[PDB]
Amino acid sequence: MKEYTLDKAHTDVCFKIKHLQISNVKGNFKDYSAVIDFDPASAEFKKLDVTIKIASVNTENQTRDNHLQQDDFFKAKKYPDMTFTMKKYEKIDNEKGKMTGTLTIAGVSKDIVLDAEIGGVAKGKDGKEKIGFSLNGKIKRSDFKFATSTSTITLSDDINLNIEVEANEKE
Amino acid sequence: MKEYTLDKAHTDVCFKIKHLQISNVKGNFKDYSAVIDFDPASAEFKKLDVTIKIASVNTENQTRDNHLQQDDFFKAKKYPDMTFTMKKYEKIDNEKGKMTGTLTIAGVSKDIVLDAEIGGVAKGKDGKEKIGFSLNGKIKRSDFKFATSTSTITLSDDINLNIEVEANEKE
Amino acid sequence: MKEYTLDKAHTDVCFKIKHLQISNVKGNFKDYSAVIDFDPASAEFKKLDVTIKIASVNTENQTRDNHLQQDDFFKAKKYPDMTFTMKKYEKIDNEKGKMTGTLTIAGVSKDIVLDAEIGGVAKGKDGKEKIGFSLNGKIKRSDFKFATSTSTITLSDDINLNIEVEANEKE
Amino acid sequence: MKEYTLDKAHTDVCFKIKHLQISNVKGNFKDYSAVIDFDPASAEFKKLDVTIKIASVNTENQTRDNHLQQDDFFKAKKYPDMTFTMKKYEKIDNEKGKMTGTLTIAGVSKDIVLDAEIGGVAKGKDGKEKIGFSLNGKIKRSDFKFATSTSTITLSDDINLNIEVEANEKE
Repeated sequence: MKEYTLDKAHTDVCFKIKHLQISNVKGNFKDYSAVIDFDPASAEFKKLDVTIKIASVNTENQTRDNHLQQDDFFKAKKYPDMTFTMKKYEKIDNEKGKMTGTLTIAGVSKDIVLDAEIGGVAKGKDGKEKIGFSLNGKIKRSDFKFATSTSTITLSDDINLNIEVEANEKE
Repeated sequence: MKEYTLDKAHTDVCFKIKHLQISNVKGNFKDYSAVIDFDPASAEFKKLDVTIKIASVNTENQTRDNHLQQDDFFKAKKYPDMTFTMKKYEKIDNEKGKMTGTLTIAGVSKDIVLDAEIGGVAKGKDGKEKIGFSLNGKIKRSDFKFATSTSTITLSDDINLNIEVEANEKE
Repeated sequence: MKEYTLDKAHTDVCFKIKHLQISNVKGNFKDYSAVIDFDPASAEFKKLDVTIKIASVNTENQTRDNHLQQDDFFKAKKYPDMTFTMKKYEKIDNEKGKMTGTLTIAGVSKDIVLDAEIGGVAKGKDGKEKIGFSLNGKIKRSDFKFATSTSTITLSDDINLNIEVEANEKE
Repeated sequence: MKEYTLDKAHTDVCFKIKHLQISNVKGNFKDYSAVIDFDPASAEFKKLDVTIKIASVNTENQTRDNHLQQDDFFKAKKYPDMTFTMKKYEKIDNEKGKMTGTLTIAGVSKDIVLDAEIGGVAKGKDGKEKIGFSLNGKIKRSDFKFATSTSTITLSDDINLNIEVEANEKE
């Protein structure tokens, strides 16, 4: 036979191993409109109606946003917008209340509860009113038969909605 | 009540959703030694003995390499090196053969098969011999009771070994 | 050479493939005690204090319940019970309210919100009072540094608490 | 207010938690045919040609087998059978060799290596020949663009083929 010594410069002792990694996909929507009816004297919402243009989704990656519009997700061709309609506001105190409404995603509609947190009812710089507030809640993909082809393994059944709102009085 | 118009500049309609992502962890080892006995006339390995200093692991991220040395992985304090010992080379042709040997990781030992692919038996620039060759194979973490605390879900039971070798004749 | 025909009776064309399956682990606790202070005239809880003997966990499989007591979960030796202490009840209406309290699991304590749903305030068969009600809420394993070794992949970070209560007046 | 004592008989302190569980799906095929050319004097295969009726899949659960025929898997309407064609047998010894061939699944074709293990070349009860042997190997779903909609997370990219064969001489 014959004996050899490695040449460490052009020798590689390598391995490959596959692991899973959980992560949050976080996005907003650039285009939406809403109607806000709110009584500062009693700190109660009276009407809250929101429409969100699915096309305007932004999850900081253009190739995924496009993918979102396709049949296995949003179907933005057939269903161009998602809507929220307040049916009930149940007051907890002046900072806090429980908002019930109807959400529609791709033409399927379910009633949801959002947690209203009033973050400051001011009379702004110009003598005209402002308000801050947040709406927070969790919805289940399965309740809206959303992304039904994608397993609840790969992508979570749970979607967390955070809506942060500044808003000025009308006219 | 009262009516408000959003101020889109300080309003955010956001969502968070958790998804899984598979990925390969790929690494080498910077420090190892081997003994290579090989007969160019018959293109057969005669002896292949390798020792790899666990401490020298490099998976291009220093905080994971450290973690690798801990009890839930390598136990590098107690078991500072991993070893491979050839017990058998079964020739397929002059380019190809099936190497059987004993691998020991953290003091547990199993016989493995690697796929030997001879990538070129030359007589180098100076009149003295060289050889290229690769060893490739898959081993199961469970066979070596490796990382036993980490599920076969989070991290794959399968480890793929690629060893790429250039090597010069002795003395 | 030579030609052969299969004998289908002792021939098997087989395959193995690994897949993931999500599932709910659902359990109760057989031994716990509570203190219930409740005013039927205003349908408000005044005091709700609960202690649950970790040892009495029942997830319909004895080998997992034992495992639950070990260091990588409950540490039932060191921390034999988990406790809930009401700090606040915020009334929504006569059927509904938001209970805030302190939960302690393995000596770590966080304030939680449970959704109180009063399911029927009767005066029972004997002339003495009864009440039904449920408490429902979600807590995050990570908030209580629970099962910290087990990834949020293998086991969900989210735990759903359902407490169903029938309860009779005292003495 | 008022004080209550639980009625433990109609009280339940419950929890729900979601976890993942890996498992093997194991199946065979009830209907297939093959052509077997084998030389006992040199223990070499000469020809091995197999066709497997996709329709005859059996993974011990009828509702999954049906599902297997659909577009997101087999497409059994369009592609009713899968085929294996031996292109090469490389002998290791009289018990062992490396079989290369072309596998076609749903009209996509890749060359694969199977590990031939001869388990006993007898002359049977009646004076006519028999042979046992196994073929074993791993193929990647991704190489055959199989189940492309199903992630490599939910279902493994790796498929393990075990073929166990008894076989009698012809005519």
